[PDB]
Amino acid sequence: AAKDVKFGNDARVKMLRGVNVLADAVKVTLGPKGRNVVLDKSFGAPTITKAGVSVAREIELEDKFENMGAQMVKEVASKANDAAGDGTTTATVLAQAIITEGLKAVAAGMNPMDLKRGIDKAVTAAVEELKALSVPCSDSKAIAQVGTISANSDETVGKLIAEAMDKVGKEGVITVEDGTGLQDELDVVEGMQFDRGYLSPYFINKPETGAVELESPFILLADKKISNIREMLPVLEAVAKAGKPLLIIAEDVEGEALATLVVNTMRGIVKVAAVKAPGFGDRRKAMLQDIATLTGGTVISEEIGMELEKATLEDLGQAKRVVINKDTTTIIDGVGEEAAIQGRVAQIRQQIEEATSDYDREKLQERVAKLAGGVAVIKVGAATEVEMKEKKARVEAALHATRAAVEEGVVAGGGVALIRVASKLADLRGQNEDQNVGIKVALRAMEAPLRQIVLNCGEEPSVVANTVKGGDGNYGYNAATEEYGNMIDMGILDPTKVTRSALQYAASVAGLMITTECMVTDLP
Amino acid sequence: AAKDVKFGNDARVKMLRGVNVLADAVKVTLGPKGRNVVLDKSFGAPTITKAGVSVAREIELEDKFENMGAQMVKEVASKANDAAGDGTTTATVLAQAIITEGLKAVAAGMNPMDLKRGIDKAVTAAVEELKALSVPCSDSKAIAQVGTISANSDETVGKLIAEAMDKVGKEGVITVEDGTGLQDELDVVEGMQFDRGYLSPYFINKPETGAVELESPFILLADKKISNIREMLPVLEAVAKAGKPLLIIAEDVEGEALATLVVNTMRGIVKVAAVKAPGFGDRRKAMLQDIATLTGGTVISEEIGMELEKATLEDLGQAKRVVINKDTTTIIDGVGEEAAIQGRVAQIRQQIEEATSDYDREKLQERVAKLAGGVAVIKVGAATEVEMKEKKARVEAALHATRAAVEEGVVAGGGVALIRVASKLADLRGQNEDQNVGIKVALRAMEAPLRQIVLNCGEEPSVVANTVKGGDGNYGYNAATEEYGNMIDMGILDPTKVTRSALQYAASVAGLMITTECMVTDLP
Amino acid sequence: AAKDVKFGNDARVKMLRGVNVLADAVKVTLGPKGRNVVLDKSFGAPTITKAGVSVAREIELEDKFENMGAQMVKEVASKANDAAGDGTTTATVLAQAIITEGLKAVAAGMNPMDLKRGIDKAVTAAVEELKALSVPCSDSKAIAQVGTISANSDETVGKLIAEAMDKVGKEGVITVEDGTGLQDELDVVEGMQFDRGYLSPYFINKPETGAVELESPFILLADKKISNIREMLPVLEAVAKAGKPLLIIAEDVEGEALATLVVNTMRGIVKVAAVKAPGFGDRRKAMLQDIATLTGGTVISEEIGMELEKATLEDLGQAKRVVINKDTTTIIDGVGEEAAIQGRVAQIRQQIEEATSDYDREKLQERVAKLAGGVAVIKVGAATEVEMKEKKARVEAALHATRAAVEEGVVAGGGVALIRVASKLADLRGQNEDQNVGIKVALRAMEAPLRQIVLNCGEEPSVVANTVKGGDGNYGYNAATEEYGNMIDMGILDPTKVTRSALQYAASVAGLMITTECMVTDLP
Ligand SMILES: Nc1ncnc2c1ncn2[C@@H]1O[C@H](COP(=O)(O)OP(=O)(O)OP(=O)(O)O)[C@@H](O)[C@H]1O
Ligand SMILES: Nc1ncnc2c1ncn2[C@@H]1O[C@H](COP(=O)(O)OP(=O)(O)OP(=O)(O)O)[C@@H](O)[C@H]1O
Ligand SMILES: Nc1ncnc2c1ncn2[C@@H]1O[C@H](COP(=O)(O)OP(=O)(O)OP(=O)(O)O)[C@@H](O)[C@H]1O
Ligand SMILES: [K+]
Ligand SMILES: [K+]
Ligand SMILES: [K+]
Ligand SMILES: [Mg+2]
Ligand SMILES: [Mg+2]
Ligand SMILES: [Mg+2]
Repeated sequence: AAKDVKFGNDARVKMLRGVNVLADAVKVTLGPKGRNVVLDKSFGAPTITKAGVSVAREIELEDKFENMGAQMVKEVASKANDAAGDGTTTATVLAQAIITEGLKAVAAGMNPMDLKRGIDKAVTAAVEELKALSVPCSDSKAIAQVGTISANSDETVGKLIAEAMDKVGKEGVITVEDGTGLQDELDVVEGMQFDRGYLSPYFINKPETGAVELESPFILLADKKISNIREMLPVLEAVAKAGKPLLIIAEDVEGEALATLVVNTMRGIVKVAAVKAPGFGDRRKAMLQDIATLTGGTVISEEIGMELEKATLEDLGQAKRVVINKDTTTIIDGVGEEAAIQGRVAQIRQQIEEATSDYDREKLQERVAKLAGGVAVIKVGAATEVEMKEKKARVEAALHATRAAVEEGVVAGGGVALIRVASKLADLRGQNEDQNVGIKVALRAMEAPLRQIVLNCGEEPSVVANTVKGGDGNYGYNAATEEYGNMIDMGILDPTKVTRSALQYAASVAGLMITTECMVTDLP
Repeated sequence: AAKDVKFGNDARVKMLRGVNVLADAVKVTLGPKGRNVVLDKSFGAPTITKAGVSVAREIELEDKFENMGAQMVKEVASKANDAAGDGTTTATVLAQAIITEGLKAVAAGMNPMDLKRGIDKAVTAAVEELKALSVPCSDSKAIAQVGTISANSDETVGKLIAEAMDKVGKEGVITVEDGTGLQDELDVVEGMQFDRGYLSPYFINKPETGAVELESPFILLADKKISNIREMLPVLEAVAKAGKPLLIIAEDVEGEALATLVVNTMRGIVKVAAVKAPGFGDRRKAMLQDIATLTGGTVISEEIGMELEKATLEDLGQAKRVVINKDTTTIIDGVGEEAAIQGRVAQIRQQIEEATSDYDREKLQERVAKLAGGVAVIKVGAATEVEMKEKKARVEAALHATRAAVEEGVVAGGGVALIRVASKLADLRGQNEDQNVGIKVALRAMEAPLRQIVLNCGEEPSVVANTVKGGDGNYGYNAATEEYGNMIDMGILDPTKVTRSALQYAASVAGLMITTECMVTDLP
Repeated sequence: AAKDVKFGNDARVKMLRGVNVLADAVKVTLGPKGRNVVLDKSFGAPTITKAGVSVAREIELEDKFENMGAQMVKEVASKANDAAGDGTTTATVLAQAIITEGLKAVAAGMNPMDLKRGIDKAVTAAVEELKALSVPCSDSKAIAQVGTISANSDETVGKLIAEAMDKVGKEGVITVEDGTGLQDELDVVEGMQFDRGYLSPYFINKPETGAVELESPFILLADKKISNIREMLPVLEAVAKAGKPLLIIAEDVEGEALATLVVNTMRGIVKVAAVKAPGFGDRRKAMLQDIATLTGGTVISEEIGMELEKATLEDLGQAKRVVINKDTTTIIDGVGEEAAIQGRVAQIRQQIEEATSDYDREKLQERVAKLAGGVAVIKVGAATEVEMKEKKARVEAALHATRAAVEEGVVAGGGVALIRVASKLADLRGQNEDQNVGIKVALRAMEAPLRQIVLNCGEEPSVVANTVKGGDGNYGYNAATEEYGNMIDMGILDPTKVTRSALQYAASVAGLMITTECMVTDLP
């Protein structure tokens, strides 16, 4: 299509206009006294949210140039969210400050590229300063605090994530779903448990419900399917010579073998249950090995010379109790020694260097949690669907925030961190005057979060800013109680990772964005 | 469709106007104090770039005639990019100048054709003068400098390309992709390395991680599948008489074969590994020939008289050491003679210089880089996707600029080269006055790059130009430090190839373009 | 659709207007001081050309009637190009002159049909007169000159096609393609070359690229395909006793025989190559006989009593050198005596004197050209694609022009020839006054070319016309050097064929066009 082209001040003003539309559209959700946004959707009912990224994503402008600007600044929120999962609004505001002040510096006639350079320098130094200021977050109290703040000061979330991480372990895997009831409910699975229930409902035990429990059970593992039942002679007879109940694991077992199983179990000669393999292809075997080590038995595999026939009482695994229900399989206690299990945890460390980032991390934490650890599922309660969506979003985000807080530590919230590191980099300089101006632009922009929060609280931002800048250390302004004090002692802490990320991303996009001298877009 | 037609000055003015829209759209991106351009995209987010070609490709006008002009001059930047990969803007500016003064001369009533002739002669002579002026750049310092300048004065890129070219070789193959982290990372793989790791991790060697190393290994390769292993009697038994370890390569190997193999390695009679085929269909074979020749053995194929049974140790390949892990396989040094690998690099150089033009180059260069000349892969680091695209693009262009610099040498940047060869061609004449005017058009137009740079720096161009012409040799104006001096000592070098290419292309298209007397297009 | 109809002076004026649009659009490209035209293209970048036909083809008008006229006059340029390949503008201008002067005569109230009659007669006499004035063009100099003039006075092209025809032969085949490099490059293939490359790329020789050359090669030729390979005992045995390499030509060769063949070449016991039959049905056999005659061997044929098995070294052919590549097969020197070729060429001469006169003439002449008359491929060098297109086009046209010059001879350029034959037909009369007006219309129109060229040079056309008519013989006006003189001695030569063609076509189409009294077209 024929293109519309614009140059210089015209284009820059246009862009800035679009950017500011997006920014103003996002900013209303910042701070403890922030406000929500409703997004219409072509299909169903609209969405209410406080999460900046969503509103940014929904934003699109009619004026092609304004559209361009907004569509470029959206990447701030998007990348921020994709990276850490919180503080996206902060990032956006930073971006706006850098872009505005930057363009102002360009209007003085200064070299844009050098401005970008200065900004980049300042931001790098700031990142190092943050990495230094970062304080480790280990106690359940602090974690509760981060979770609370990331959920917009809702301590329910704090205590919830607290109980979760406390029970599973500080690194263990936690997931969250839409709840059934109105109140938040936490489900926790301890020890070895996985999907796929029993095959034949014909099996029953001492309790009801169809779930089968076994006393001092024996475990077998196989790679292939089975069809013959006479072929199970060397094993079954042995078990028939022991009297002890048996458990079998493979991808499947056909109707006739299961029939034999049901008949022999019903006549009461031996109690046996059968359950399909957990995963697919390589993964199911990779898990079968660890299950074997946990039980104490040895894996049998058709892909190796060892056949289904050759089966010994040492190849069989051992446990104290096993329970299998309709959908899930559960092992209570494997006789595998603590040294063996610990060694398994050792060998697991090798499996980390194959990311495949969060997919490898999720599968790895999944298989690891089936050891001494555990799995936590948070079911978020709400009255109506909108409440459900927003609440779940906030809870997820809170989880990500606590995770990042554990990973890279925390710094004093209320955006006082940026003020502190700027005030520390006050003496930072560049290779020439314009670059110095760039440095000053970045630093000046670093005050933006706090003052924006204060603006959203209906209080004079310049004043609060200056009064906070006048202080030292973790001195900051608590917006909820409208009083100054030590932010950490008041429990307002932002994960270092999210702040660092915000600053970096915003600095990148804005730094490039202020280097525009020409724009080409489609003609209307 | 019914056509609109225009003659003479009307058409020419229209054309010039279109050309000038494109030209101005490109021109803003020239020089160290140059500025960037934003291109809207029909699909996703907009693009920031400094690449003249990109903006040129994106340009299209509403007035059919202006459009004709612009769409004709875009080919300059395009052909320039396809040829050298840098200096496209320079070519564009040259074209604009030539077109303007040319059209002025035509409006003076001079014969356009003779103008073309004069321009062409002047340009040829200029090219000869440049190839004469060309100064070779072999050393790491200078290469670092040209790579640096092509990357808009970013010495990170220069030093990076330097380390690359140093490790792989000045002619060896280098590739570059978008990185994962924020900082640039360089990986270099020496010898033979490619995808597809082992299938069964059950067999292992001295190291951990599952990776297996072999001592003076023997290599096998097959085109089709297999099922029997007893049919491999004549080879395996022979190896059992040799003791040397074996490797197998095919599309895959079946379960029972894997069983026999794993058992045989576990019992410790012979250590052997098997890996799936690298490519697909013809490609995997085309590479299999190369691996066979590198090892020294001969390819076995079912489509030829040689069967799966018939296998000897002369067709079988040999190497000194091989390491294979989960996903990739690596051979360091094949015992295949240097004559074999050399003959093969010859043959591959032959097979690339035929296939055309774009689709083939990636797979073919992939096949080329896998020999004794290692392959270096540069991972470009960036904060956000936009920065990634622009930085990566600039890096590729810079790589091309350095390669072209190696191929044809360098001359003093700042476009002073053109000024100098112009000052040298002062006594050049033609067969008549009009051709002299053409020559003069070329010569005067050759000042355009430098003066344009100075103009972009916000300095008076005529003055700087005259002060540079007043000097001699590599005397030029460094715009970054805003000071005159020896361009070479300042590290401002333009590859001769890019300069020559620019001038020639611009000369062709403009030379033709100024001979227009009629234009025909569709009706609006 | 409902029709718009127009009569008499209205219609004629409309028609004339359209005609003049096309005419004015074309005339600008006439002469050495001619100018170019730009044609927009729906897909990619526009085309620059001097070729009248292209411009004529692109023209189309909105007014249905004007459109009608132009669309009728396009046929002149089209047929002219299909016939000779040059002089199309000349034809067009003649057409315009005839149409205008004619329409004036019709508006005088004279009988249009009689005008047609007169024009036709005058033109007939003129063509005969041209046949008389026609001077043979045999020497390399004259040919070069014609090539130069047809290439818009560029002696590079003249000398190039001259060298082409000189190396290849006055009867041999010459082709032209887009070059790879920047300079014009001539490739010449000596001795028999045709389609169909190798079958299996598996076999290779001393050179690379996959193309195989043979040393003092031996050739066999067959009519049918094969499936068995052992039955070729009498052949293979011979080569197995001789060691000399073999070449085979047949309809095809199946998979297993080709497999044995390639394996046979790989083990290195016998060097052999295989290539598909040249033509189809009658042509493949008819030429296979010729290959047999040139090599010295005898054709083997299944359709004749001699079997594939019974084959002796007397039936088998021999050659000096053979090179066969991916698509083409080439034999350098057949051992067949010089006398042998002549007799076959004789029989072909007998096959020429038959009915079917077109397609057969082409097949027969190619087949005749397949002997000592070498093949030339001209690779046209240029910097960019537009230059490439225009230059290649001009080169083809020049080639056709020289071919025609050789075929039917040459006459003095500058359009002085037409003036001469007009002045000769001054005393020509018809059957009535209106027809006299017709012949006079033709004659007056015949001055148009010269007058138009001078008009394009910007000098008074009437004066130069009169000064040239005032002279005698080949005295004419050279526009390039702006001086009068003997045109033949000045190297301005026009093929008689192209001029004759121009006059004839224009006379036909215009002659018909001026007899219009009604026009019927669609309603807008
Ligand atoms: N009670 C409080 N007093 C002072 N500052 C607070 C308080 N609660 C939160 N903040 C500050 O507000 C910021 C969080 O704002 P908000 O939760 O509205 O958006 P965000 O988390 O920055 O981004 P996202 O849109 O991803 O949620 C934090 O940086 C925090 O320091
Ligand atoms: N610091 C400097 N001082 C003087 N001249 C410079 C400096 N940096 C670059 N140049 C000149 O600028 C030119 C390169 O400009 P730039 O990299 O902006 O675009 P380009 O490479 O010409 O075109 P493109 O990159 O779009 O293909 C070089 O010819 C070089 O001589
Ligand atoms: N230097 C010259 N002096 C005089 N007449 C010339 C000269 N050059 C060419 N001509 C005349 O111009 C005619 C050819 O013109 P031109 O090559 O411009 O177009 P064309 O061949 O008529 O048609 P086309 O556009 O198809 O090439 C020839 O008949 C020749 O006599
Ligand atoms: K928020
Ligand atoms: K550039
Ligand atoms: K022409
Ligand atoms: Mg939040
Ligand atoms: Mg550059
Ligand atoms: Mg011509």
